[PDB]
Amino acid sequence: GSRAKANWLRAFNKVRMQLQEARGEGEMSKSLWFKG
Amino acid sequence: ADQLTEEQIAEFKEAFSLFDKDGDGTITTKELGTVMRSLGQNPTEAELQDMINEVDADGNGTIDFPEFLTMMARKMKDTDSEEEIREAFRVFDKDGNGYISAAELRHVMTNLGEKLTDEEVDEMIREADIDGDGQVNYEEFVQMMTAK
Ligand SMILES: [Ca+2]
Ligand SMILES: [Ca+2]
Ligand SMILES: [Ca+2]
Ligand SMILES: [Ca+2]
Repeated sequence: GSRAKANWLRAFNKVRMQLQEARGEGEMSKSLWFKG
Repeated sequence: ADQLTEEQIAEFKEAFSLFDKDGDGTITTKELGTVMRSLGQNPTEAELQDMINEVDADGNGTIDFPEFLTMMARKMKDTDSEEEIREAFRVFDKDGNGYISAAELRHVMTNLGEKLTDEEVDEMIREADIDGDGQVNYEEFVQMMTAK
């Protein structure tokens, strides 16, 4: 068995490494208001 | 933990009481409509709900005191995680929500090697499924990689 252990590990871990890719990007969600 | 200065927050509280007319402890785009309109800016209702739901954490379409203050503090390094786990959920299910299903998880499996079926996903969800719903919520994911 243990099919989920290694696969699932790489799963939540697959996005964990992917989260860094989103970091360091310009975000305009703040829009106006935040400028103050 | 990277807390603002009492003077910075206190000043916002006074501006909140004067700026906020709804009488609630949160900020609503309607109030933005009236202020931006007063300064010569009258955006459409669509931009109002958009600009407001994106500036507040969670995106309920309104910016609470902590949500707006946290966004202002975001400029300075707050935590290493920086809510990066949210991005993991956003990729697990393009859908635009924070819940991972057996199929979506299989999608992340696709990112690595191993090919899985409904059995392998139900098992992987069985481990994180503390709620017993056959699906993995946000706290369950962090229970796996974070295990706090
Ligand atoms: Ca309000
Ligand atoms: Ca909000
Ligand atoms: Ca989903
Ligand atoms: Ca669950």
